[PDB]
Amino acid sequence: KTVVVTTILESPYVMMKKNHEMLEGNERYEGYCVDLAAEIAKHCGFKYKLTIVGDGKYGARDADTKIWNGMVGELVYGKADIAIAPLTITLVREEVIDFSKPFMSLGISIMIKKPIESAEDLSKQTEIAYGTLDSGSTKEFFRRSKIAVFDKMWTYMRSAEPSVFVRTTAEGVARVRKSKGKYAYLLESTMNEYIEQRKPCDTMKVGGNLDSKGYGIATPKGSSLGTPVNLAVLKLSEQGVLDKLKNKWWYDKGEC
Amino acid sequence: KTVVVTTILESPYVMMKKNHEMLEGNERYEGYCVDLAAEIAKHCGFKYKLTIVGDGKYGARDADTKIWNGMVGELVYGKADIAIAPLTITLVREEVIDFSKPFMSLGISIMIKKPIESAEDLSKQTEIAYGTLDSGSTKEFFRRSKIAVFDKMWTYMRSAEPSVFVRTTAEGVARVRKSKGKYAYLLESTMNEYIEQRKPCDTMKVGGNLDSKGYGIATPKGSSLGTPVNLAVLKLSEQGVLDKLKNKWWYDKGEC
Amino acid sequence: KTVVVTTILESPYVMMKKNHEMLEGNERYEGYCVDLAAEIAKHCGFKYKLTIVGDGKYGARDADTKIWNGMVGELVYGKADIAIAPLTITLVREEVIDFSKPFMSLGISIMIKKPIESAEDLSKQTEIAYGTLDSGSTKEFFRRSKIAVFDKMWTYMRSAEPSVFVRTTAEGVARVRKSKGKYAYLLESTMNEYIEQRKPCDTMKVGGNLDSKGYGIATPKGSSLGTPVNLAVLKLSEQGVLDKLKNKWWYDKGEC
Amino acid sequence: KTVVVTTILESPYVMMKKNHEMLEGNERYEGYCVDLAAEIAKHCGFKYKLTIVGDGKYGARDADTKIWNGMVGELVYGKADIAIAPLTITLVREEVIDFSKPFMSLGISIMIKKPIESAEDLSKQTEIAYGTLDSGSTKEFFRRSKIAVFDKMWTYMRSAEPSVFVRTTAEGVARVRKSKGKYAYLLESTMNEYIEQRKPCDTMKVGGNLDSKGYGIATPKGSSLGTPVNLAVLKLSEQGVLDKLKNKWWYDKGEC
Ligand SMILES: NS(=O)(=O)c1cc2c(cc1Cl)N[C@H]([C@H]1C[C@H]3C=C[C@@H]1C3)NS2(=O)=O
Ligand SMILES: NS(=O)(=O)c1cc2c(cc1Cl)N[C@H]([C@H]1C[C@H]3C=C[C@@H]1C3)NS2(=O)=O
Ligand SMILES: NS(=O)(=O)c1cc2c(cc1Cl)N[C@H]([C@H]1C[C@H]3C=C[C@@H]1C3)NS2(=O)=O
Ligand SMILES: NS(=O)(=O)c1cc2c(cc1Cl)N[C@H]([C@H]1C[C@H]3C=C[C@@H]1C3)NS2(=O)=O
Ligand SMILES: NCc1cc2[nH]c(=O)c(=O)[nH]c2cc1[N+](=O)[O-]
Ligand SMILES: NCc1cc2[nH]c(=O)c(=O)[nH]c2cc1[N+](=O)[O-]
Ligand SMILES: NCc1cc2[nH]c(=O)c(=O)[nH]c2cc1[N+](=O)[O-]
Ligand SMILES: NCc1cc2[nH]c(=O)c(=O)[nH]c2cc1[N+](=O)[O-]
Repeated sequence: KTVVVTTILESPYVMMKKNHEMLEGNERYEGYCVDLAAEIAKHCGFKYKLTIVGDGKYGARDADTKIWNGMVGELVYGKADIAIAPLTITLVREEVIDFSKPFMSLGISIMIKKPIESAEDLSKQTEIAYGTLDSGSTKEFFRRSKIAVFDKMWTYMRSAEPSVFVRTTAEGVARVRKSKGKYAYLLESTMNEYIEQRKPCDTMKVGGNLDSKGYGIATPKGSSLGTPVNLAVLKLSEQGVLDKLKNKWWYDKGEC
Repeated sequence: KTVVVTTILESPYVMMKKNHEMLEGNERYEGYCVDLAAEIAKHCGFKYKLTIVGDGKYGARDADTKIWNGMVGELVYGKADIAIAPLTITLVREEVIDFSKPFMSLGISIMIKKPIESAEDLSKQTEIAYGTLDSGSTKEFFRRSKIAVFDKMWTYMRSAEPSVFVRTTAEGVARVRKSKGKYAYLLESTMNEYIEQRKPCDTMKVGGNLDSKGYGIATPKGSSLGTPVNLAVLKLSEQGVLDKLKNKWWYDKGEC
Repeated sequence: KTVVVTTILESPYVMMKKNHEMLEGNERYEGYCVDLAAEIAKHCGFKYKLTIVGDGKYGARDADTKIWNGMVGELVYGKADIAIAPLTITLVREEVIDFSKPFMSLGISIMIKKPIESAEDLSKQTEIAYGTLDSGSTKEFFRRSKIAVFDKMWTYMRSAEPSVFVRTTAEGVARVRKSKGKYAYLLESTMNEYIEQRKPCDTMKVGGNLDSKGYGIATPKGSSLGTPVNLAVLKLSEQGVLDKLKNKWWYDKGEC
Repeated sequence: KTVVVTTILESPYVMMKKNHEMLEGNERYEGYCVDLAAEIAKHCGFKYKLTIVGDGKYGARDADTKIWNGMVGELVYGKADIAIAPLTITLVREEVIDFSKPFMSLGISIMIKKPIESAEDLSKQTEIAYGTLDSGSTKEFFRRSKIAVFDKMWTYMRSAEPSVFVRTTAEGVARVRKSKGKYAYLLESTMNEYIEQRKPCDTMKVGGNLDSKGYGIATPKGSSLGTPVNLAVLKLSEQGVLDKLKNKWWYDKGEC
């Protein structure tokens, strides 16, 4: 029985190769998660077939219908056997499915054009604007935060004219690059570093992470792959394979 | 039934109260892990009794008898029901006990007397010597590595007179303090920050983490507390409780 | 019996004389290898007839027919009795023919348009591009190299836009000439010095050799000419004749 | 039938271990040639016993008795099976024994205290004196050199007061370190680099090599180990093991 691996199209995790039209099968894709899936299969000795999620969403439960969609929905309704992709380990997902130990740590970071070196410095001043998405984990973190620094950051953002929120990460990066140093973007650190290593190389990551999260390999609740997959993730972390894969797809392939 | 919690005496995770001679029970202890245990017990609704591990070790399997010691030994052999301590999540430990999601992210960092802002800056020069614990996870990581930067650092460390390795982390920090800027110490980032926030505040942490590890809450294999404890950690992480506890015992109670 | 010598037309080893139409026999050719053949024949006391290999190839085994071409194919299949040419001593060739002690030492060197003093200086910066041939020993050496410096050069070469690889060495030197100090070429040290000593004298050899190879006199396996030719090569090396011939065709006849 | 591997006590090729008195067998020694012998044994799958030559000589034929001594003598009279040591491939030795392809290329270089960057610069001036061994291969090379520059250097050395010749390499190095930049030493490039990478690190190698030589593994005339040993040497050269071994015992263990 071939293991159905559900993934998502996100760079540099899973992306189509340049000559993907000629190729077929698992050779159509490449990226960090493709190598991770290959290593996981090698450790556990199974045959897998990569599949891009049709919905194109990471996974959430609709309020009115209580129906999961995306990768989490595919795992819940038995449409896939494993999800090797940057899926964030959250409470509701852990309630509905199984997560392995995180294979990549991340957090909320600050993006500026290549004056600010910390979140506290951003909160103190008012010349430089900053914002997040109109909805998502980062905005929810800022809205609910009880720490004084993040509380005043959220108070400024909620009371900023014009609105500092952006509809998509691409819009935020574009505003950062077009604001000539008068706007800052708050986003995941992994995406921050990835964009930092892209042309035209005009953005940079400043300061530490405002919080801590992780990407975990997801397995259906009650499946037999959970323990071997978790052990494989720990083994890959301990031999440093995950460090090498991160360096390859972020800095070795960087264009800066 | 009262849940027995095994723990180790390590500042600031668990510290003995100043007036503990006249105190009894769980009121004798304080620290980050004590507050974490209180939060976990409140979430899961059980009564617990904090106990300190007899041998004062985190846990390892001897190559001679295949016998676990420390908190891992207490967990596998039925002595304790749960371990709430800075216990690193490792493959050999995960094969014998259940680890929850990490509640603290850490890594290998550089400690110097308070330029050099990265490990490659240390590697390039040789005027400033750097060292590692005599026998531990960090020394194992430096010896067993694939990146030639860390391989070069390890090669310099083994072929160096006098030996840069130190018996204990206390001896390493003492050497850093007495070396007036000539010697650097490599250790866990959490302990690095804790020492940085301690008197006489002559040390500082530079650069980022070389690797990525985590501290997890451990339960015996097949225990009924594994699932509720894992969900509690995720709940406390997303509400900022773990962030608040980290600041309270690292910065709010600092002496610098 | 006249000894058939197989050679390859390559400056300055074997070059065709200016008035070669009016000449016939061995008087048609001149170069370092012609003088070496004269010395070897004088030492071993035999008459020889210089011939140019038909396909103009040094020698390689076909991956599909296991058939040797070039001068190695000439020697193996009984066509020629000895090869006196810049034939690199390799493991695959030594299994099928006999190599004398090397008469020329060489290696991989850096050619730039005339700062950088070595290979690590090239590897560190990215302002100046560098690339090897599309195939050959240099590409394989950079591929298999486990050294950090050479591995990072190989990483830069494989992932580079536009492609730094070159179809032919003539196009490589042309690209170096036209690049006005922006592109560097990696090739054999002997050819590097030879091109340096030719007009318009706009190139220079910098740094030192990266690897170590050698050119040897080749003889069919199990032949009576092996040991006398090896002894002749050693005697000429210890008498300075090989040094004298190297200077004559590289510097005494240079155009710079 | 174990293989007797004769060798010489020369650094960094073969030297006694720091705690060699406690140890016994092949673990008693260490060095570049020890690792080379280990790799050669691994390639050919034989068991070997390292022995230091009693005479402490590399090998030469007496003028009167015409009896070889040293390592060459041990090989000739059947007292050893292979010589894995820095033995120079010369004409008389190749007439008497078998040599493999060189595993290390060396030459004559200039040693100065840390004004001169080549041999012609040394020949042009007269402020800095230069000398070689009172009796050795370098003095013989200079005595019968037909090149003009080496001829005038030999003329200067022959008619020089006080005499510039030395009785031992250590004496030459000491004279270089004592004459405060007013004396130059001509010696093998490998030894030059070795001394350059040792305390107190006051000498350096300048310019290129004046000639070309090589170190070869020696095998008795007519033995069956010659071809496999030669193939092993070529294989080690092509994979880069010889480069790695040289870098380890010269630069990775250097004290400068
Ligand atoms: N992608 S990375 O180099 O930053 C990275 C990140 C992480 C790694 C390993 C690597 Cl290489 N392992 C840890 C795991 C190891 C054990 C401790 C925490 C989890 C269980 N998770 S992590 O902190 O998310
Ligand atoms: N700021 S910190 O070091 O105290 C810290 C570190 C970490 C936290 C929470 C905090 Cl507060 N939670 C994460 C967990 C949450 C979910 C995503 C990764 C694991 C599962 N692990 S972590 O990245 O090791
Ligand atoms: N100066 S050069 O490149 O023309 C050159 C190069 C070399 C020469 C002689 C000369 Cl003149 N002889 C040596 C040979 C001599 C003895 C020692 C190594 C081989 C056997 N090979 S070499 O190191 O490849
Ligand atoms: N860099 S080094 O001195 O350790 C070194 C020197 C030499 C090496 C390999 C190395 Cl790593 N191989 C060559 C050999 C390979 C083939 C060509 C010449 C001989 C046969 N001899 S060498 O030119 O004497
Ligand atoms: N791979 C980055 C990334 C990862 C995500 N993982 C999730 O589980 C999620 O719900 N949303 C995400 C958004 C992004 N994003 O577009 O920045
Ligand atoms: N930082 C607390 C700490 C926690 C540890 N947990 C472990 O599982 C371990 O094997 N070694 C540790 C060392 C330390 N230490 O003293 O730095
Ligand atoms: N004469 C130099 C030279 C010699 C070579 N000998 C070979 O056996 C070979 O396979 N390729 C070569 C390429 C070159 N070259 O053009 O750099
Ligand atoms: N450098 C090693 C070294 C190797 C040598 N090999 C020889 O075959 C030799 O006749 N004399 C040598 C002298 C030395 N030396 O002491 O410099």
